[PDB]
Amino acid sequence: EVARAQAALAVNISAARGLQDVLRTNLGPKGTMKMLVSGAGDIKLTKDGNVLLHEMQIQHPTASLIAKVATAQDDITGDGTTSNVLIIGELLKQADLYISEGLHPRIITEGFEAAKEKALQFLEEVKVSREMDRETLIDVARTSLRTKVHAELADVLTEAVVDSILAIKKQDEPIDLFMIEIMEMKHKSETDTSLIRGLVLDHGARHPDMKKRVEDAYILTCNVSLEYEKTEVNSGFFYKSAEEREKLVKAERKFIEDRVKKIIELKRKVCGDSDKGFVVINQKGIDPFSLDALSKEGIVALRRAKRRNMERLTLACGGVALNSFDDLSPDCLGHAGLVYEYTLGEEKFTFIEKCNNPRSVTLLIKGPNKHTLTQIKDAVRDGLRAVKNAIDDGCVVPGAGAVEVAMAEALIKHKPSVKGRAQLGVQAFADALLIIPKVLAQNSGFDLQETLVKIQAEHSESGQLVGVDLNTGEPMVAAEVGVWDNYCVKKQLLHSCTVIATNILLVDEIMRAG
Amino acid sequence: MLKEGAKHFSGLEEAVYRNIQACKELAQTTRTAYGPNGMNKMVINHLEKLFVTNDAATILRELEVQHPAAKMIVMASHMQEQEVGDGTNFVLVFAGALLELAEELLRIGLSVSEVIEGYEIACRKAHEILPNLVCCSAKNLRDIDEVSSLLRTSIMSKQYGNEVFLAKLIAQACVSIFPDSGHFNVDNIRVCKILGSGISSSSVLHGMVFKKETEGDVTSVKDAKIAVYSCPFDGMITETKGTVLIKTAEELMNFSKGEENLMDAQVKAIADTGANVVVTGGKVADMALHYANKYNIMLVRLNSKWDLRRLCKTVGATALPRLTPPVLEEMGHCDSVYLSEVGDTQVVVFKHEKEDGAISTIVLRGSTDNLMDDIERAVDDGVNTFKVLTRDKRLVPGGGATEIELAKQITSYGETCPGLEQYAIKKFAEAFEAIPRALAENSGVKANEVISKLYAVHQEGNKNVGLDIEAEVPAVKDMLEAGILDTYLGKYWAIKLATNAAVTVLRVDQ
Amino acid sequence: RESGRKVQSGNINAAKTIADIIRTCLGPKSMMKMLLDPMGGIVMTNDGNAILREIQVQHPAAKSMIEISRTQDEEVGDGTTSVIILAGEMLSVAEHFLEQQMHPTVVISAYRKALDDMISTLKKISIPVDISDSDMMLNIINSSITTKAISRWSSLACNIALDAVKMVQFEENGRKEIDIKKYARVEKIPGGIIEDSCVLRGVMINKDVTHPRMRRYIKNPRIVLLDSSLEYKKGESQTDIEITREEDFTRILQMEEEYIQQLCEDIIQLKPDVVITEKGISDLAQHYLMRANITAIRRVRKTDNNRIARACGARIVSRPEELREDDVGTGAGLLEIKKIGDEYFTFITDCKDPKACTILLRGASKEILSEVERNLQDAMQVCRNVLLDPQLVPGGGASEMAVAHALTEKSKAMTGVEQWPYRAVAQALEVIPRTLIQNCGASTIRLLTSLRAKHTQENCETWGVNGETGTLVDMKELGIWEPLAVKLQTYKTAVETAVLLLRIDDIVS
Repeated sequence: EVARAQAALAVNISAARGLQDVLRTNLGPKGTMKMLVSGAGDIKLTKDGNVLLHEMQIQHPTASLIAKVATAQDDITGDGTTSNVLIIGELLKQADLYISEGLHPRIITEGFEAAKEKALQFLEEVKVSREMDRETLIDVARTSLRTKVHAELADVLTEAVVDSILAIKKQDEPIDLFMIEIMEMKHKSETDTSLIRGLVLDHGARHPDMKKRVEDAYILTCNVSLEYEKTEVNSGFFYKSAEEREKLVKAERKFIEDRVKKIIELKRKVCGDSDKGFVVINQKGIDPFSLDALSKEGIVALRRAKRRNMERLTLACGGVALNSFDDLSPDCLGHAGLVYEYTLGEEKFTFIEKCNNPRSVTLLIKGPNKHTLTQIKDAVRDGLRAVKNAIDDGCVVPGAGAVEVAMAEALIKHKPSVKGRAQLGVQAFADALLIIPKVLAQNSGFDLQETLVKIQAEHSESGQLVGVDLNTGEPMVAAEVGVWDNYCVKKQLLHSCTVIATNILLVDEIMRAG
Repeated sequence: MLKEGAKHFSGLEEAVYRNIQACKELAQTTRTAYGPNGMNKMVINHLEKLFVTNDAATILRELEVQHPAAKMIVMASHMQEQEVGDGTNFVLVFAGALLELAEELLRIGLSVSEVIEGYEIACRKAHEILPNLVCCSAKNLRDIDEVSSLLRTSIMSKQYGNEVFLAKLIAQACVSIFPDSGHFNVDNIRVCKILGSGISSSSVLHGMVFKKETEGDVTSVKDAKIAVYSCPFDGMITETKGTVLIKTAEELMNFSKGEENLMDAQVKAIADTGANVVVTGGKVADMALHYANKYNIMLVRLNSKWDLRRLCKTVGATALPRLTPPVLEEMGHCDSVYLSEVGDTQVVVFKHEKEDGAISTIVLRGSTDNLMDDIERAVDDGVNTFKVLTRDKRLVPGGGATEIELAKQITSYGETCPGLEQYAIKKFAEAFEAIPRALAENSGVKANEVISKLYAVHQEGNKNVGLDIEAEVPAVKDMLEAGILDTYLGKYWAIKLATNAAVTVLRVDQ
Repeated sequence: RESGRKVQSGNINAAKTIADIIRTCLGPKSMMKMLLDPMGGIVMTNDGNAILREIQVQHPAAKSMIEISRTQDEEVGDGTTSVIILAGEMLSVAEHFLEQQMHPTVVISAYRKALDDMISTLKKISIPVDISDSDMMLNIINSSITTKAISRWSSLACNIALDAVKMVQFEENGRKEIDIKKYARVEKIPGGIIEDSCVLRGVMINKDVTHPRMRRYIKNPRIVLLDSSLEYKKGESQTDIEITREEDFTRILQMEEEYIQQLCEDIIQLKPDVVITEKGISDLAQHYLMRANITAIRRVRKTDNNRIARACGARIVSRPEELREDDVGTGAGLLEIKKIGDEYFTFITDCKDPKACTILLRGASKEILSEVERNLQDAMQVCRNVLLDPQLVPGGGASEMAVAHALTEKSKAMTGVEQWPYRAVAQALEVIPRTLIQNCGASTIRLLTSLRAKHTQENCETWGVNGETGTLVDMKELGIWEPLAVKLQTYKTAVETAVLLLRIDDIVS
């Protein structure tokens, strides 16, 4: 089935609004949560632009296509997908108005670009270069989390955020694929958000009371089999050879009490005492009687580890990996100044913490363990990438539309071309910018018009960046307020908004066929 | 949507209109399901099993709703019940009531966050004057009437009639037997219904009550090494042959003979594994039993997983099928393991009671389980309404007296606060009358009579309603001064938990 | 089973919409149609050849339109959209009228004379090139790449196209016709950069030879292409009985040795190290050569050997007796196992004939390379199209508006009923200008009538509207250029194409 040109563009642009409109608070603290019980057919909770897209099975190509490119920003920033959709269809709103009056679909698409630049130039012009301190990042943390959750919820979150990235700023790595270690915990309340500069150990050893508080953590991350297995196992396993099974029964616990002694000696080599804590972590099962020997030596000897955890163990501690405990120097195992083996609920989740040279920082959250407990985890985690951009860009500008008008102003305040031709594109282009504050202000309050003429005249009067009180509808200096746009975030979605809006303006038919 | 697109069953009408009504109908059910009431609600199980309860979760669990609106919240009453006893039947209706004021505000056109916060704001304000509503506290958790005064409430909050001796027998069950200092056990306190006698005849046997038949000779010793087994005797014989009886004939006479001493072996190896009682999730084996009568091993012919559970639970037991000579893993816990007859049925009894391992197992006599069940519903709550795990519960007025107290208070503040925030904070203190309207029905009067006086009684922390004639004309009971009180705790929770969703459930238009 | 006027309609009918939506997609300035799969699969393309596909096709002449399209997709692959425009133009205009004027016939004929006038005008409107000056060629490639808007790596690949394809051009019928493409060899390579690639002599052997015992580098041993028949002869000249027993192993394997050597000594007679063994490959054949310390590259394609036939510029030899350099491994030549990325690549360079290079491609990796290669593939072919045709034309309406006048001038002079096609022919030139006027997004009727005048005095020799400059312009200064044939190749097709469906009044099953 087919729709041509004008009829093609409608289904495009018509599909945007309602879709787009649901997000009219996805951004800032005013952002309204949205629940899928319908996405796969499962009860959930989400606010993000790109995420909500993929979450819902989204039947319409319009809904379909941006989520692909909306994946880019959510890949990059993680938010502003919470935003970008809004300008996009409003932009789609603008171009048709010409073609509605009539105008060639080309030139409008054509007139967006110098517009896409002169506004992007204004980004260069407006971008506020800021020297990032934890506080600056605190308000960078809360501007993305307000977009996510309560500013209340943004609070306990903000700490671990700016603190986790705080130790990666040490690493001078502008991006974080580490200190992204996050933990969720059994609780009545998702309120708890915990920060472990080290790791947290999911698995407990089948033997409790081994070393329950490991003070000095000497961690050999060990694939080792200290359970080879205790009885008849041939290669370590059952088989069809009795002849081999007849030979292979005894060396098992021998190869084990080896690795027992290999730890026994190791412990006393690592320690010579049970005072200094000590840890063994098997990637596999361990004999508990091995443990029993070892649990009484001052070790916490752990088993069936997850190779992922082994890394941050091998790394954030500076831990190490062997197949034979042998003996290793006490220092030869990575370290965490304290280890706290911690049971909430019935499972001890061992905190290997202040892991020496942490490249990873663990963020625990205790919660009801619902998609509530999810709605918090996702919330911080894109703000992480957001605040990560503030590491990336030294330029962070405020949000809450403080940007938009002043940006939308110039190219409107003057035809950037002084072409009607481009201004056709531009007036279409430069207009859609205002969608964010004007709905949010009116989402929270009075009609856009006032705040608009406020924020404009204000910026016109100020040039200070003034932005909505996102639960009021009144403009406030958004820099000081702390609602803040990475020059990373806003610039990209800007591009993202326009770069899609063109060739999709250019779909002059669609056939259903393939 | 307009398009073919995405996934939502809420929003537009649904969010505003239909969710609120999805947020309505069941709260509407819970209204006389909570507090003093003569309301009763029949329910059939997946068993198709006819039963009546004013408890929600029972009703709730079998209710499916396309919306999350009704769906998601019920966890809170559970999240509540996770914490305490009833007040749960109050939790949702508190939300639903205060909710539908907002759709009115939506008619009045108030913004979500504008609607949202004033409650949350005043939700503090509730919790803020909520301690000012502490009119007493819990003195002796050992005392019966100290405790029975409370327990009557959640039972009342469940149902009006039977509350008293229940509140008595539950403290006569000795919630006393724990410190409840932070140490309290409803695994060591179990409600075990004997079908038989009366419910006034219902007792509480401290120590595990297993109505399951005590099989053969009683325990070897009272510190019972316990063998809890899902299938300890499945039979030791296999008869498959030429005829699966005889073809070469004497080959038959081997195994039916050779089977039983293997049951002896197992039973001797029950005596050999050392179990002072063996426990059969599967069947008893008679010869084995006879051997277990020789070896005097107490036995249970058949064991519910529920049995096996508590068995596996508290004993440290592990229910296992065994075609082998058995192995004690289960071992012991309970230091006295008995046979009782309550309702005159063999009661397998396990008591170690340490005040900490202390087992006080409510043993319900009654001629109907549905009886003893809707009972046990309120009885479920009273113990864990008693279970605050504050020995001092800061007893606050029972029955809902505290409601009107803050109706004046927080709407008087709701008055004082300005803006659209007002009705947010104002509707808040209006959320109380719902149940004073709800039970006023089953009481038999309009709520204005109730509330005008519940207002005109002004600050009391006593004067209140329920199912009563005192609840009819006077709009006065003693929901404090009569001995009906509430822990300070679930209040905070019944307040808070519902306020969260009512805020939250609207914000999602998806 | 379909008939006449309804075919003639369905001709004009289908070929209309056939000719259409991709013209929105046409131009460096374009409009990409969306394509929805019945499942919901969405597609955004300027490619008619792509657009031809997901759309459900029924009209068998539309299938036939897909044919000359694929037929042109075989030839260029660009303008497959543009070829079906004009047939759509052609079939639309004259057909229904002139069939309601009763004929495919005068319509048939006059496109012979539609063809030649432009063919004439082409040699007038297209100007010769320096294939000698690759920059004179480069601007074309600089132009060739950018309609689909790919520049970044192509800007280099532009040059690299020029380089090899002039070399991969050696071909003669004695009238020296050069189609030769398969000489050009391309390389998927990991690492390097899109801005680093080259053309190495002979034909570099990349695809199926990583073979590490080729040795690595052949300084001047020969490479040996075997249409021998190197297969060991278990007897003297023949293959004796198999080996089921010890006695057949001793006698037969011995005579298997001689035939390998005596040919491999004939191979040694041309003195190789590398012998890439294709026909007559034997487990003893390489082993002898490996015993000969002659690396014998087996499990190999003759396509490689055809690449190697173009790697040394040689042939492959069925001759058992007296194997020669000029037989296989023509010229001194090289063979080198090179690691670009770490992939082993046989480079057989220095064909005995000059104009020997094959395109090495490095991206930052295979993919971003494939970005180069795919666009270089377009870049490289335009070369052999410019190398095909050393004339080239100011494009757009200049290309378009030129001949119609002479054509109308013909129609006016020819004043038959053939004049009517030359009228039907006249403005069909201007549809891509309409698309160009779409490309700029302007008023066509004006720009037409405006460009019509631009051919009234200027004669639109260089003057079309270029939608990408937006305006009626010199296309020489503006630099819109294609080798003449490509214009004709697009132009030749639609004529015959229209003339094709101009024949059909009957579909029958």
